[PDB]
Amino acid sequence: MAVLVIKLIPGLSGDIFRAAVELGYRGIVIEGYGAGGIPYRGSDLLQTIEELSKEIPIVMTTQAMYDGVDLTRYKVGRLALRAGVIPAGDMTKEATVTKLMWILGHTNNVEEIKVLMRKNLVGELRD
Amino acid sequence: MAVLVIKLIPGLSGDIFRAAVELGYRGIVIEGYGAGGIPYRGSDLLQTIEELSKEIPIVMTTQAMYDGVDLTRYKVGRLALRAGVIPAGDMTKEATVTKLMWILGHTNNVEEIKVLMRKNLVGELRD
Amino acid sequence: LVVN
Amino acid sequence: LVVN
Amino acid sequence: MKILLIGMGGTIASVKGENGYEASLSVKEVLDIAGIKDCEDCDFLDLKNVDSTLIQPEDWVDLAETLYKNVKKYDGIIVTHGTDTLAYTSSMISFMLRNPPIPIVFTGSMIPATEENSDAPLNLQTAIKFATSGIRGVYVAFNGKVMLGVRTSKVRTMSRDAFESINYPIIAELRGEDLVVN
Amino acid sequence: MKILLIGMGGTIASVKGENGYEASLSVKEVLDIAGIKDCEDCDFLDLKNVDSTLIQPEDWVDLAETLYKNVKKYDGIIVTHGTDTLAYTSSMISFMLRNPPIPIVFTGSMIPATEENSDAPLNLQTAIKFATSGIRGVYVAFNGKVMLGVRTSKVRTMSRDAFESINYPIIAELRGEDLVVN
Ligand SMILES: [Cl-]
Ligand SMILES: [Cl-]
Ligand SMILES: [Cl-]
Ligand SMILES: [Cl-]
Repeated sequence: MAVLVIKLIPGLSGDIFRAAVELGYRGIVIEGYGAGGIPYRGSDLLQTIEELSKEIPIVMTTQAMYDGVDLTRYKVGRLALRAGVIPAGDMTKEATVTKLMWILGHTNNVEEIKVLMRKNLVGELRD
Repeated sequence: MAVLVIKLIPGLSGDIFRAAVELGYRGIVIEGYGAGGIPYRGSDLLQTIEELSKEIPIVMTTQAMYDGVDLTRYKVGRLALRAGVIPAGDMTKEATVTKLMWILGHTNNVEEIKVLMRKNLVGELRD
Repeated sequence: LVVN
Repeated sequence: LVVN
Repeated sequence: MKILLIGMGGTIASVKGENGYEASLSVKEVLDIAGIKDCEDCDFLDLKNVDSTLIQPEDWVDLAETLYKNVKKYDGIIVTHGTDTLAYTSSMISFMLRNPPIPIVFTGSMIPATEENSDAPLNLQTAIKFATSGIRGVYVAFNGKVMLGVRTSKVRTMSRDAFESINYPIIAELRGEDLVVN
Repeated sequence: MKILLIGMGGTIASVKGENGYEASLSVKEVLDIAGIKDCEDCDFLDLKNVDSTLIQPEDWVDLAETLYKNVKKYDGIIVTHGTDTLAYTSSMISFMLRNPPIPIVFTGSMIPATEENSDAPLNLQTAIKFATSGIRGVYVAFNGKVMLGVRTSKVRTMSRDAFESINYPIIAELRGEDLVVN
């Protein structure tokens, strides 16, 4: 049920993500800068997410209002995908979070949540 | 130095805010729905923030792109102010967070941080 | 609902 | 910088 | 023909008193104060009367159940709601009710219907026209525009033009007395 | 007259190789590839060469120090940067350098200067014209528009029109060869 949405800012550590998981959060949304990607330069964030994305779904949206994410566009983005991050494609922020919450009401299988999040259920997503 | 930005979503608990503080975060930004306000109905969030805003600055912005916050506009907003929340007025999200980080580099006095956040330093804010 |  |  | 209006509260239904206490009107009272005269064969149901900032996930379950019980009895449904979490509610309901047989239209207003120059009559009139369109799905009507509910975001905190359709065409837009496709 | 260009890297300076490795060009190379011929009495300084997603607070301290050392030697300064954190960097620098005696203009591009139909030449040309305006402060130039650095947000992830000035008038906008106030 419980989702946590965190905005990516320069210097953000993985420590709050680990605290979230320990608290029993069942999903995390990370609102990134643009097309997507997780910092690894002088940051333990990518390493942390790579570790946690096997345990719970970690979804990436963007702070920008329009055009959505594409983790294939840039190198940092591709790294996030390899780390196990679930892109939100062109979904609104509200649809992304409510969709995740809805899915979490049905399953806890990360790979299953992953395929659901990438599937256009009701018109929220271009898949 | 360390700021955490959390987006307000329905059902968000105060437990992550307490975990943040325990981790040593020196400031928190809560991105609210509209003009501002913290849920108290079937939520421990207002109670939690009322408790924590004496320890660290807790700033409120809005998820909406334009017009900024005004905690005086609605009852839930006024409650947030009484609880000790610092409004971000019409500042961008980027200015809000970098301003807070910059201030935190100089002081840790919450009441001092409070007056700085509400003061137009370089053109970021209508005060 | 419940408020405290 | 440093990357690991 | 046959339309149900469900109240959730919000600014649209707000009245202000002598002191700092606000109170909420019932959905029928809202519509009557808004001056909507064209809404006969309209039923009214009050589900909640809260500021939408206070909306919790339990409320979506209640709304979804009420919607499910009424989709077959009405030709269209309108839900009046606070603007703060309108797009959250409209999004979650879209996931809960995957194949609605009727238009379900979320609306509200930035200025209470009881105030001068309210946006309430425009939004209610927009919602009512769309509710009779025969276009199945979950939508949001605001400032003369109808948007897919799961593609809507609040974009302004202090304007009548509070929402936008994000990465998706506007469904319809009121021009004169006509909703014009896109 | 006398302008310094400081490179931070970003898409603007990107070149792509035979495999999935990208590499970054120096700021002078960017400007040369962009076809800017009007920039003599321009100095070039490469500070970082990173994708802006990787920007960390330490980088702002470095930039601020470099800016502080050069504000008195130049009439204007331009910083080329990735778009992802451009508005963060431009905002923090605004707080660190409260009274800059010259225009300091942040810019970049969504399409690398080495690619076809890049936005780089427009943005560099916009930045250069503003850098000579004599208007003191920290600004962002993008898609022909100059915005207060502390009032700028990235708004699109996949368009040349990537930024907006938020709750504040655009400083100037390129029309023909002229920057027109607002
Ligand atoms: Cl929890
Ligand atoms: Cl930390
Ligand atoms: Cl029916
Ligand atoms: Cl000078």
